[PDB]
Amino acid sequence: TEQEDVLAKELEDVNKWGLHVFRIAELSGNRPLTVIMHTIFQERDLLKTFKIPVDTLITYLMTLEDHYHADVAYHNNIHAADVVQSTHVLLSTPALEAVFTDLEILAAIFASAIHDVDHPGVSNQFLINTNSELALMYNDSSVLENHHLAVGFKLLQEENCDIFQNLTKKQRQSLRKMVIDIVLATDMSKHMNLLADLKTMVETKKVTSSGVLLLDNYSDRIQVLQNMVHCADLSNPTKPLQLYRQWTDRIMEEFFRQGDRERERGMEISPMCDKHNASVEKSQVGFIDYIVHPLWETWADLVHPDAQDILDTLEDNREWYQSTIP
Amino acid sequence: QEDVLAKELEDVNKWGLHVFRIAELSGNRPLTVIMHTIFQERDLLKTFKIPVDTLITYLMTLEDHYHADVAYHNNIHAADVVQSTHVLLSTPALEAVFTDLEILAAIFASAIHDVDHPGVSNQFLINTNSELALMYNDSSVLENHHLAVGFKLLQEENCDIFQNLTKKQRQSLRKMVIDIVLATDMSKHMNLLADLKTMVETKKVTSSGVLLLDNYSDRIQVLQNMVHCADLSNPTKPLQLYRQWTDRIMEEFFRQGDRERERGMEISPMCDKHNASVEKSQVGFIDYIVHPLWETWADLVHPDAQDILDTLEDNREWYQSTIPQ
Ligand SMILES: O=C(O)c1ccc(-c2cc3cccnc3c(-c3cccc([N+](=O)[O-])c3)n2)cc1
Ligand SMILES: O=C(O)c1ccc(-c2cc3cccnc3c(-c3cccc([N+](=O)[O-])c3)n2)cc1
Ligand SMILES: [Mg+2]
Ligand SMILES: [Mg+2]
Ligand SMILES: [Zn+2]
Ligand SMILES: [Zn+2]
Repeated sequence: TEQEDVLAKELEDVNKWGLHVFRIAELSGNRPLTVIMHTIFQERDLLKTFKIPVDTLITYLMTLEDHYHADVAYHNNIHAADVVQSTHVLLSTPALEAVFTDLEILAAIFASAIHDVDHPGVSNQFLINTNSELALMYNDSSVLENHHLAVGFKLLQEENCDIFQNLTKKQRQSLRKMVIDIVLATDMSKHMNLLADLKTMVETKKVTSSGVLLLDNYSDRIQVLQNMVHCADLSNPTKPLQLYRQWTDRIMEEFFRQGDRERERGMEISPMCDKHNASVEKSQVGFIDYIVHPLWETWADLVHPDAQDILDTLEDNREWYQSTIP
Repeated sequence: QEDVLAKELEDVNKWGLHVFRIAELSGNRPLTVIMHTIFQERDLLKTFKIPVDTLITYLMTLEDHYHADVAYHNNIHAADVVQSTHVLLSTPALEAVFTDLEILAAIFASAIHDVDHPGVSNQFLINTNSELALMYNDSSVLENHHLAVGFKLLQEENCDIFQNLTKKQRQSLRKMVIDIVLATDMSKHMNLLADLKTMVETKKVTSSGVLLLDNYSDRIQVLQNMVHCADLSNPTKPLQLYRQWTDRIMEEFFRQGDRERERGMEISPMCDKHNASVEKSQVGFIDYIVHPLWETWADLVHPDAQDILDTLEDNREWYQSTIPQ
């Protein structure tokens, strides 16, 4: 019961950026996604609002967590838990207070939880290039993301797993559509278009008399949620360095494993997947300069000045990785 | 019977082919015989080094995956769309617009475009929480499935008709076929028509009057609208054929409508047998969907789609005449 109290102590930081998710993973017996999701649902009073039976929630979460691969270095249950918790913090930003309904909040969090379920540890391009069964099923379009959604929803049909059993038909219909729109937007090939639209929104931003963001149509509302989860998905470089470095170690291991498979297939090794010609530090600086910072700088503007500290950490981490190059 | 069949196939390059007769004369193998005839007519087996036996094996396997108990979306409809696309590709206004690979893609796409169709709509599959809708996240559910089945069948014994295409050709073919079949999703009609109109008001032609499509984006857009037009070509065919197609789609619709009623669902339009107006519906279908599309296409290849647009207007007049004052 002592380890349980230690876990509870750690979960007290659920509303903070930089929570130590790896520690929670260890303290929870490798159930970070289940405990963090359960904690967040209680924190947001979602069980009461949507009449979700506690046993049903725990059963679904354990089943969902089970469908993430424990043998994939990065795209596993810890990453899912991290994206869920990061999205949870972003949803609480002052600039968005009272903006989203409980159903939209539920959608964003659920989407985050299932967004990478059953990820094999290889990219969409690798699956397409190897004529995989998955790419055949999904016609080379958002292959993995379509699969994550299919699995996430299908698991709700398992014994005592339908956590949405008490939502109205209309609520279920709306939630399913929002979750699909959000997870499909996590396809990295859509990053540029997603960012392009986010920039357009910031340039034409409008706030209410309360000072919060004004979103009066589905298009704008779902666009903000899509970008929110995408930011959470790309939040590793914005976290305290000891967390960021572990995430980098994990994605590189995953990349190298894919590279070994590509080499063993006589295929041209994907970028940053060749362990015999890798520049980890220079690659992280590039990742931040061309993808992560442009995105976070834009999000920071949308919710200014709410994300200033997050942006400052990202810039400090960029500076640090750069310093390891000279 | 083979002499009669071979005789009917002589009009494979004509709009209004007796596809139903061909189905009956071929032992219900319209898709196989029509596809085979077209590949030869266009000399595609030689161009892409496709083994004759491999072509036959695949075609039969493919045709076997169309449901014989589905009134409209079966192998006869597939055969009809293939043949219709085959004719549209010969439009003089498009004589030197598409490459052989693009021609191959449009034809193959037409053949597999409705494979394994269950006889119910995407909306029905979505509202009933079907396995198919769950798999495809309510997006172009059937069309994604037709493609998946179409390509998967190539993996069956002696069924890879693209075995001799280069790596780049296969990759390009797959992309175009996917782009074309996904465009047959009826919910994308308005968007596809819009793009078609834009290409018309910004069209460029040559001396012979042939269309000039430089960008792949515009080319695939034409092929998408082409196969879409073929998919919606029933009302532009001789009346005897059109009426048979109408009987079939209505039978399929009514069978679905009953299911929507047996389950307390909002019966989809024109799916209520106890409350339907076949004739008024066809006129509406022509006025709001088919004519707008074919009129726009007619302008694109102006004026080579005049005989087709004429038959459509004649059929529209006949159906209207069957409606009492
Ligand atoms: O295909 C996908 O869905 C996918 C691919 C890559 C990443 C990813 C995650 C990272 C996390 C932490 C540090 N780096 C990560 C990188 C990454 C690493 C090195 C270089 C680059 N880059 O973009 O140049 C990116 N990529 C996520 C998702
Ligand atoms: O969901 C789909 O993929 C789908 C749905 C309907 C049709 C279709 C085919 C017709 C063929 C011949 C005459 N009519 C057809 C109609 C149709 C019939 C009556 C009215 C209408 N309409 O749109 O009003 C359409 N619909 C095809 C495909
Ligand atoms: Mg992902
Ligand atoms: Mg179809
Ligand atoms: Zn992810
Ligand atoms: Zn069709």
